[PDB]
Amino acid sequence: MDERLLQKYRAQVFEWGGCFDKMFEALKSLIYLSEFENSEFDDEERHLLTLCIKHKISDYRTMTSQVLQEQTKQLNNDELVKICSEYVFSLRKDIKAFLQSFEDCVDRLVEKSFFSKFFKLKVKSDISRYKLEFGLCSLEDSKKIHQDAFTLLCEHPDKIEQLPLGFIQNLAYILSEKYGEKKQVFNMLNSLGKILELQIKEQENMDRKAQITVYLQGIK
Amino acid sequence: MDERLLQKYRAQVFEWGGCFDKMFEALKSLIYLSEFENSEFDDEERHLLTLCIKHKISDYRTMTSQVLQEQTKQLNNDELVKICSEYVFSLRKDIKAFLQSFEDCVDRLVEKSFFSKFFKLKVKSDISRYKLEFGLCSLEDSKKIHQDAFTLLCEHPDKIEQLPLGFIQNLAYILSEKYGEKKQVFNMLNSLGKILELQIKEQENMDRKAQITVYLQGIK
Repeated sequence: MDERLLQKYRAQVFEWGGCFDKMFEALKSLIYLSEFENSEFDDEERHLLTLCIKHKISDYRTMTSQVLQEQTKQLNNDELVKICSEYVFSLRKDIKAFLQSFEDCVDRLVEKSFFSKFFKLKVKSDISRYKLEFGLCSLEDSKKIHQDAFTLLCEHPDKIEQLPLGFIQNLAYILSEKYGEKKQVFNMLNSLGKILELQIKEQENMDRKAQITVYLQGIK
Repeated sequence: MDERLLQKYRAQVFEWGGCFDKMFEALKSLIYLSEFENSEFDDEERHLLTLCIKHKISDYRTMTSQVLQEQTKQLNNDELVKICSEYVFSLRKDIKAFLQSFEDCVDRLVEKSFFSKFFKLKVKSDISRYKLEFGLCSLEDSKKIHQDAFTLLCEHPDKIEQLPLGFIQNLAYILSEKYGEKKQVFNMLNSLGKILELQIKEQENMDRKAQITVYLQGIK
């Protein structure tokens, strides 16, 4: 066990203990080590990275809502209300800081495999949606990152099976329903569908035909 | 609003946000301020103090049990198990440190009212039970603190109504069921009962008679 494996273990154990700030410190070390050695993350490392932001955001939401709920039930205590507001503001400043640091890390992810390139853009897209909500980026800049991930997917139909189908569906869903690209997405996926139909036709192996069909169906 | 009131507010707000370590820092400041001014805690300050230890202990228990549960479900990963054990040990060391610091604070509580004297001993008793479990005190030393609180209660039957009835019942319950003083406790409470019967007999006011009866019944 070297430092990189230790940090995977520490990140998991901190996640189990609900210590998301210590988990993030271990992940920062993973990012640095992988970058230093120019060695792509494995899937367990990627999963811990996305769990970290999920948890930090969820905590922020819970803590904020708990304080605001209690604030409103205090009758006529202007001073206590001000303390609640100050605390709520600090929590928001801290989550914004977290998003900035986490995004620094994600930008430094090593890319080699097709999935690693798509993964970086997917996670950057996810970050941009939080940054949109929290006053850290424009709608234009957020949309652009989602478009970049969708473009990469569509430029390499031969490698579609290297990507999780749910990532594909969520990106399609977000771009069409939230960014007003329903027409672009339907058109691009129509084309991707045809390319997969051909892949299926040309694939001799019956089990492989069925595997590609999962994506073809998933895309419709 | 002065610093002492601010810290009451900060302690409450940190409790609402589930930030028990920040809550404890605010309480440490309350303790120092009250000690400095020789000015007894009010009941809201006392309640925040006992909430703090309740929460810290509950968190420790949850975090420990979560990590141990996951540890056992990993098949053959000796290195990850060792990391889990190291983390579990650190959490225990930290809760022990917390108990030491919290006990320092409680020892520095200002005493003036009868209830403030009983409260200090009651909280010290509660701390001693955790310290017993965590290897920080002997059974003898824990028992002694519980006896000191029970003695104070019994030496001042005229002031019984200044104490919460549940505190009295819990102390009686603990001393008789956990410290093998069933005989002492039954005897002392028999005597306290008789003193309250007399107080009731001698109290002209009917509403006051009923108020004392609540304690007389509670004690049986």
